Amino acid sequence: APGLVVGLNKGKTLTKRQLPERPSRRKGHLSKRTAFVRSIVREVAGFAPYERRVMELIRNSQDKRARKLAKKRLGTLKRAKGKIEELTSVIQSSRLAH
Amino acid sequence: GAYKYLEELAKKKQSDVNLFLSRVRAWEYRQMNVIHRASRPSRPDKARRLGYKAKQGYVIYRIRVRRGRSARCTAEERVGRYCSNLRVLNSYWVNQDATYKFFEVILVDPSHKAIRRDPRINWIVNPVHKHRESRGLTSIGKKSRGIGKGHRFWLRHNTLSLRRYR
Amino acid sequence: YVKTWFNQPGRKLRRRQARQTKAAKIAPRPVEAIRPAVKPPTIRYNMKVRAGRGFTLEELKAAGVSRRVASTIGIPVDHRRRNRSEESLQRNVERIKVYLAHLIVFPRKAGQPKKG
Amino acid sequence: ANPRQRNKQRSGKPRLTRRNANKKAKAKIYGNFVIQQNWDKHATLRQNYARLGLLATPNYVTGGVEKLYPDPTLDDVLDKEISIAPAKTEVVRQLEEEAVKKAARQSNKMLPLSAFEHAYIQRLINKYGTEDFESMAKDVKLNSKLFNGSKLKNLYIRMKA
Amino acid sequence: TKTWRKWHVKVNQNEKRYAIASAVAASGVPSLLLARGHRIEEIPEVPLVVDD
RNA sequence: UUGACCUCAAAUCAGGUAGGACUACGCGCUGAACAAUAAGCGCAGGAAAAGAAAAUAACCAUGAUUCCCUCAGUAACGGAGUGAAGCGGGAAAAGCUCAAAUUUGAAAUCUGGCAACAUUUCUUUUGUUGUCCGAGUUGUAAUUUCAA
RNA sequence: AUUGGAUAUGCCAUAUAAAGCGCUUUCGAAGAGUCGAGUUGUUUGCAGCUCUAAAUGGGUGGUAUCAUCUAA
RNA sequence: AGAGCAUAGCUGUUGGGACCCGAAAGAUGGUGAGAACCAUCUAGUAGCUGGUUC
RNA sequence: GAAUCAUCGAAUCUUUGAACGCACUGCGCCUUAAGGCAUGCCUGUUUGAGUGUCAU
Repeated sequence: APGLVVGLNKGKTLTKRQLPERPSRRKGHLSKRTAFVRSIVREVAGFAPYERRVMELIRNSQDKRARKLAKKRLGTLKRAKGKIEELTSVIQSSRLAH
Repeated sequence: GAYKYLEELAKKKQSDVNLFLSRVRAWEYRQMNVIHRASRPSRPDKARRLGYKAKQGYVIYRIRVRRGRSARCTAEERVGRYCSNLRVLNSYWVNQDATYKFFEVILVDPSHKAIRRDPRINWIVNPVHKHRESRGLTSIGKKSRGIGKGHRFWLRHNTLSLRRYR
Repeated sequence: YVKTWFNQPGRKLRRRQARQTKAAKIAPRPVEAIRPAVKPPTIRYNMKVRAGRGFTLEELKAAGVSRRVASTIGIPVDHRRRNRSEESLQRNVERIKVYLAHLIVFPRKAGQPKKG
Repeated sequence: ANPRQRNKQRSGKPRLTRRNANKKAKAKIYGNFVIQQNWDKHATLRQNYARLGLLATPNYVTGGVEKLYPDPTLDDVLDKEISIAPAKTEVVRQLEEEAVKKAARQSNKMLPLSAFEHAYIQRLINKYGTEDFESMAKDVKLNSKLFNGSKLKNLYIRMKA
Repeated sequence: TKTWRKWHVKVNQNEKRYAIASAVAASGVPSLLLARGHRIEEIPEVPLVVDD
């Protein structure tokens, strides 16, 4: 018969189950087209005045200067570390060509 | 699609292209009136993602507010008063300089038959949406009054509830 | 500011009439939807079984009801809840199957065009 | 007391009286005709559902029920099949008999082919045989609509009936 | 005067049942019926039970 | 010279809409004395607001919002005082729409004029069909919303 | 006299169409002057100001790696 | 080898305007022309004054 | 068909007042006593202008 016994206890016998991944958890995954679009835009748009300062600092060594500048403008060190790696790759790609 | 390029380009808010355009357009926008109609959105990606459709009954208005309450919320209420026959849908930042912050508001005509016959924007025609910007029911208004979900975000406590059998 | 309860008997009657008004609109079908059986989320109550919100998509799939027709026959769907244990899956699949065993679904008229 | 209420008191005009005050009155049943015929307009909705052999709630009841008289293992749940359930009362039997008789009457679920569908499948069958549908779909000239094998199979099946 | 005065008063359900049981018992005594003003001087029996 | 487009205009052009009043109960911007109160200002409806988790939790996990009871006068803050929330029990339960991927073998989309045909709480209200113009490719439909 | 939802029965039905559930040697886009950082007020929220992001990233919790969520 | 829980009454006590009455605050919003006047917060008050019923 | 009657779907509803041709009853304008003549804004229509860009 349809009806819920809303009291306590159903059985202490337990066995775990394996769940898949929900599609929301896939957020933050990088798409092939999105990475292409970002690379196109990064080239088409120039660099910020602070980004040009960091790039010219990185070229003439001065890594501590670049990290300190990036942290001061961006904020946390995690953002600063990501910008240095991004701008270093921009320099290397440019230096391979011009 | 070309809106993925526009959305990605809008993140480089002061690159060489974006800084030059913001400087040029700020000079032009200061020549025109404080509140003036925009023939088309300057950010067709941002307006599109905020509910705007390029069809009749959708109106774009630009406004500048002095810097130095929320600026976006002030832009919405002043534009909504300016064209009082329209319903303020949303708003977005387009530009700023040392003196002014420029915003564009998306307004919807609730009397146009292209709006009243679209079930996706039919809701705005109902009178409960009269001057949403004045009651804090827009996106910036909801954010301004701490409306949200979580632990991050009185009358029933100041009362003394006295039951019949107590 | 004092909140009085002089309308407590009046609210009891008003809610009863809403139940009867609802039953007048939907004559042979229950005035409530079937709720799942879940476990409260704490060590103090996890031995109790209470009523949930709706049945998970894995519960509906096992019982044979698709998520698009489940709502049409009064089976709520909870896309948020999931079955972390095989016991919750079996407790609520049987609840759905017992529900479907006692269900009379009246047929609907369909438009059949004359041509192909 | 309010000036509006004093205004209409001083007037010689009658009040807009409406008489809608009758409690203890329960809503009359529309919708199902069988339920309306067997409904008891005095009894509550729980008493009527129980008498009719129906369930007013598929869940627990949140209080004490009225007592008028002094009464005297995953494999075997996802795979078991329950053979419906008996109809306790006559009212449920009318509902069940009406449902099956309407389902039998509205049971024609086979679509006959139209003039275009008949010609379309005929040209494909008379050239690429009868049992090979994958080759039928891979044809570009005769199968211009680019139907897949399943749709061509359904066109064949509907042609037979 | 205020509306949020205490108008309703609680009694233990067992005390209510005790009083109701004690009031049914008192209705079976003809002498207590007379002392409450009932003109039962010609009633054939107390308790008085009639057919269905 | 003409035309396309853009821009600025104008019109007692056609068709619409806003204001003011009431505000017990909504929601905002404010704001004293002594309370996130009064007052001031703005904006609504028959309810408003909120709302389908950038939510809890640490369990055998729960599952939009709102309201009631409880948690609890507890934790916490700061001794006084201020004072919640998760769980739990109830009332009611309903879920969804877009932006972001080429319809590209066919802008499939929409307003308006005009002309017929209906329709009405209604000669007062609503549409439908046809045609022309306009909107729209700087994007209108179908399709998709992460539960996928 | 008005109208509700249904039922039954005609007449039309632009179905060369549109859906749910199987399967995958194929794919799977996710909201920026925003998050956030610093500094001033109001009250963690909100706002001003200076600066200003990311893509298994970001938010919030338990760890003091795991869990949960998917904002503008 | 548990004595409590619930309700009612009484008494005391702590808060609410808190037995009644008696001094002007101050603030907010207006009217008239510095000062004046009006309406609400606001039952903001009197360590006290007077009174407080068979 | 009475009614200092009830119901109530049709007509009428002076000057004002958000108050709207300008002052605030005068003073006006245009069109045919009547019709009208407020402001902002939205969709469309029509008539124009531009050293705006292009095609011939």
